[PDB]
Amino acid sequence: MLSDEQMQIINSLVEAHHKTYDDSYSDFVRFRPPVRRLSMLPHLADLVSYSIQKVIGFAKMIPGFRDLTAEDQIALLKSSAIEIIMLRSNQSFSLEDMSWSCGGPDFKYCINDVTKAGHTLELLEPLVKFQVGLKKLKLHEEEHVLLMAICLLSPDRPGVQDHVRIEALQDRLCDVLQAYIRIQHPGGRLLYAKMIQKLADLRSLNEEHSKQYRSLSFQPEHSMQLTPLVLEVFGSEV
Amino acid sequence: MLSDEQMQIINSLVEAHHKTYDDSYSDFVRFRPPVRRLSMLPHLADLVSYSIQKVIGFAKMIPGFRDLTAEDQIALLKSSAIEIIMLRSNQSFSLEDMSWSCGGPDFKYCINDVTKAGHTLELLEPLVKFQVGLKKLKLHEEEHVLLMAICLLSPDRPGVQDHVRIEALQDRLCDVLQAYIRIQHPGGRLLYAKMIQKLADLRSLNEEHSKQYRSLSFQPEHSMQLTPLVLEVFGSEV
Amino acid sequence: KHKILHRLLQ
Amino acid sequence: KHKILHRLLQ
Ligand SMILES: C=C1/C(=C\C=C2/CCC[C@]3(C)[C@@H]([C@H](C)CC#C[Si](C)(C)C)CC[C@@H]23)C[C@@H](O)C[C@@H]1O
Ligand SMILES: C=C1/C(=C\C=C2/CCC[C@]3(C)[C@@H]([C@H](C)CC#C[Si](C)(C)C)CC[C@@H]23)C[C@@H](O)C[C@@H]1O
Repeated sequence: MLSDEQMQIINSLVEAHHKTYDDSYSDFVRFRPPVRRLSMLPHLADLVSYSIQKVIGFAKMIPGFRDLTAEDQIALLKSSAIEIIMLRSNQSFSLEDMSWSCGGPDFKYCINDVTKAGHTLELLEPLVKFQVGLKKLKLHEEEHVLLMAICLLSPDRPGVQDHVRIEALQDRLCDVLQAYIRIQHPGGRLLYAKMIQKLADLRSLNEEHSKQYRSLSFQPEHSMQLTPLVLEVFGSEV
Repeated sequence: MLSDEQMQIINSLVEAHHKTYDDSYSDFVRFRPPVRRLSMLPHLADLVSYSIQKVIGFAKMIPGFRDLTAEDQIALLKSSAIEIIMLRSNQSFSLEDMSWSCGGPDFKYCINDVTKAGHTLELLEPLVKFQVGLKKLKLHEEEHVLLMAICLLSPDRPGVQDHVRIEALQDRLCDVLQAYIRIQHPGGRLLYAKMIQKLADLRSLNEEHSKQYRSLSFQPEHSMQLTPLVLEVFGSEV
Repeated sequence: KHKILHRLLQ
Repeated sequence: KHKILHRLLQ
């Protein structure tokens, strides 16, 4: 059975996600419009930039994150932002469409749209297979939120200083997730291990995306289409 | 009477402007849309960024600019870009509307729109008075183009190294403008001196705009709405 | 460094 | 420095 402090963690984590993920997607109309040359890079740059702001907002409400040093907060967000974006995007992904559908057909993204923003199938094929296998997991909101917080608070990320403290935070969160699945998820005997595998998959997607981001950001005619926030977060500064 | 080399300068300068100013404004639909908090800063950031690219393209076709060192090219563009944007924008300005009208009502900019991008009447009132007095000048395309090239190739700008060479280029261009007005502009006895006054006005508008840009760029929640190109060009790096 | 990140992290 | 400017200036 779950403890009261374990459930407060779940509560504040669910509230943090509802405050930072807007299921109406009505904010997307103020991105630079999509074009279907890298015709999709402006719109996807704005989507990712907007998403980074929401991840930062989510992190700030993870119990204990706000108490990390600013350098550790930055270090965790610089290494994990792209992974949390891939995880959180599962909420718009459709198994039927094999795409991310954000309200309108203007904001429905195919693999092919992402190729017109500079990425290759070396990234997009593992990414779509990741989305589908994650979507088939049929996670409760509690579990999806916990996995994002676990991903964010991983200590084996370059740049972290207070390894012990953030690993203790991640331990707490993992213990919550394991208990939640056991008590509250019928037939989830294998679910915790599957979700931990997904964390491994995200590392691999992070590395490929970082490879392909370096190729973009070294071409100023493309990097100039990015936003300041994207340049800061995906950049290589320490 | 005008010489053949003087008229080749006029020719290549008019061609350079037609290649870099699109009177259809159809590119404006891919800016982040206008909102009427700094609701207009995203759209105006994209307008200015787009405009900087066109000024760079215009400069590259000024006779002699391309032969300057890259550092002198950069130095001239960093100090003059905002002035050339103010000059070139006269082509969309309407005396009847007291605004810049770029095709559609979506892309019609009031003084009030520019205040919702962070600027104050300390800038906008002199700027609008500048536009109207420039518009009343009723310049020929030849003269408008020459004034932009003269403005760009001014040597009294911080950072310039080959002062002698770019002043010789500006002398050539001024001699062209003086001859053109005398031969080709009926009743323009006083026009050359008025246009030189406008160059002085632009310095004053440059200084105020730079003051107000510093206040924006020191607030990261606003500067993050700018583009990489705007940050580079209006930035203080050398 | 990380001007925007610092700002957003409050 | 001036990465984009250099690129655009060719
Ligand atoms: C972002 C989200 C959403 C969808 C996510 C998508 C579809 C578009 C392409 C993206 C973004 C990938 C690429 C490879 C990542 C990149 C990049 Si780029 C061109 C700026 C170097 C990673 C996740 C992909 C919508 C909604 O669920 C909110 C969520 O947050
Ligand atoms: C730009 C152009 C046009 C209009 C120019 C305008 C109207 C909008 C506000 C602007 C841009 C001013 C402000 C004060 C300048 C700024 C800034 Si800001 C918010 C990125 C720090 C300077 C010139 C002003 C349209 C067309 O004629 C092409 C031309 O090129």
